[PDB]
Amino acid sequence: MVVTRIAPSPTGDPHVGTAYIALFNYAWARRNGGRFIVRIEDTDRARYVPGAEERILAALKWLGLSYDEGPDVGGPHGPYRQSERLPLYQKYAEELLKRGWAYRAFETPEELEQIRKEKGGYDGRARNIPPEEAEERARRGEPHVIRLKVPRPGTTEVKDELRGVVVYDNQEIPDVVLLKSDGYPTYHLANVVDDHLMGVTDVIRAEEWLVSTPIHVLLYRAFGWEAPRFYHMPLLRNPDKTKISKRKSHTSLDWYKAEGFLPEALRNYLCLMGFSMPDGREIFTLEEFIQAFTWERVSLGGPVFDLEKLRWMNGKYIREVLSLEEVAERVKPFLREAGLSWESEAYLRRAVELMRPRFDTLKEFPEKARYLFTEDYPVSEKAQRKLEEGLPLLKELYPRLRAQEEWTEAALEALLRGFAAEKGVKLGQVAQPLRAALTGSLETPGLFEILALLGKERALRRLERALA
RNA sequence: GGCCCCAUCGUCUAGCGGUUAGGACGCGGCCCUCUCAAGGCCGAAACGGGGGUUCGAUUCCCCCUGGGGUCACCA
Ligand SMILES: Nc1ncnc2c1ncn2[C@@H]1O[C@H](COP(=O)([O-])OC[C@@H]([NH3+])CCC(=O)[O-])[C@@H](O)[C@H]1O
Ligand SMILES: [Mg+2]
Repeated sequence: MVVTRIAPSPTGDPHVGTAYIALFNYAWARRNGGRFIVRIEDTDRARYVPGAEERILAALKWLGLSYDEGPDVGGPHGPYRQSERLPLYQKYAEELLKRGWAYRAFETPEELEQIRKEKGGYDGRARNIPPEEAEERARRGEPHVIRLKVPRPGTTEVKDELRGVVVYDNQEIPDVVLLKSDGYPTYHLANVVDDHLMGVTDVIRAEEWLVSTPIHVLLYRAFGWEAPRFYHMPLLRNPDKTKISKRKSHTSLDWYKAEGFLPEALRNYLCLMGFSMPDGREIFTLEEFIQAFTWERVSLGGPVFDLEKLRWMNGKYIREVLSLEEVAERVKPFLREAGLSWESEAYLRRAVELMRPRFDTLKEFPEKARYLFTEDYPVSEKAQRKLEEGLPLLKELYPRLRAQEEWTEAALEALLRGFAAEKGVKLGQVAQPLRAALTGSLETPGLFEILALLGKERALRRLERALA
């Protein structure tokens, strides 16, 4: 069948590039009724960040992805954390040693640096150490690493399903270390061992790994295992076209969640990086994406992540994909965070309804409609000027307002329309200043709905402080 | 610098020999209108350069250029 995986390294914030890749592995697996695996690649104890694992795992679920096997969902080929698989890599490294597909090298990092400075890269000098001597020095406990013994001279063919065949000359392939002197494996060794033991048949990862694939093809040969298919996706880019990074772009998935982007929208935007629906449609569900997925519709250029288009899509989701109620619910955390409270579900729902076409992120809602939940709201200088210019007619309208029994949008409008007419003046000449008094802003939703919202008492009560 | 990948509007992209080279974001205008948005309509905006192949290339091949990646006991 088809078995895919996402192999995040817990070394920092949950990365958007990881979400992007996970997304296509998930679709390919599901599209073929296969299995999507999560394997935590925590082999670099120096860069390992505690708490990073939970964060990427939580973020993948937040985005809407589900995995069939992994650290927290079980699976028949665990552990799904490489740090817990050390004896396994050890065993396989030693097997390569015995097959004469690798050798022990005992150079100190300082020496390797010198070698690199003199000849560039490693010259594979340790291959000249007698096998028995190497084993003896190993038993004595002399620190060392185990390196891949590349067949020299030679050539190595890699097959990328999206770009065709690429033939590397072994002189371009270094005798990479397979097992570090701390007993930990390097990415290359653990990747091939685990992909094979976990049954991965389709390796989908970012293009940054294409050049290292020949190393993997050689490892599969050394172990005598069948290589899986390889699909290298393009790298997400910063505005300047360099691969997306923390200092030039927001690469943390937690940042997106904290900023009020809907996971559904972010995921939908991510699907547009290197992929498109047959009919050009831009808004679609995760399930629709799975069904339409085809490698024929995947484009290879490096896409720049456009925060602006993402915000547009998030606003699109907010007003046309989700229902009023879903938005109302997803807005609560952000109200709380802003220290704002809402009277009841009915009030909140109506407030969200009035602001729906006016906010692209859940975070903008508490910011642009603060005056709807608290008396602690700012009044713009421009709102203040409009308020003063209209004080005279408001003073006159005030009593009419307090005379209104049916405090309804339909009624209030008729009342105001009349007041502006009998005063031989345009509605705006009264609407704008009333808006400023009611909200402290001159950019809000319709006046009648804003006036109606709080109810007679609250409306006039606030109007009074203004006329005061 | 060596090797490898890539190349249509500013950005994401459709196209897969013949099109007025289409859509979307963003940008400009108009409509709508009590403000601001939302929405509708209109508009400006691209095939990097040079050779080929072919009746005919945005599309097929080659070089150049540009961008990206990789040359760690990081992944
Ligand atoms: N800027 C970027 N744009 C697009 N994709 C990006 C990316 N940065 C990382 N990736 C990709 O996300 C996945 C996770 O990467 P990572 O957590 O850095 O470690 C990935 C490696 N541990 C395993 C790679 C593999 O063999 O599949 C990987 O599969 C990697 O390709
Ligand atoms: Mg045009």
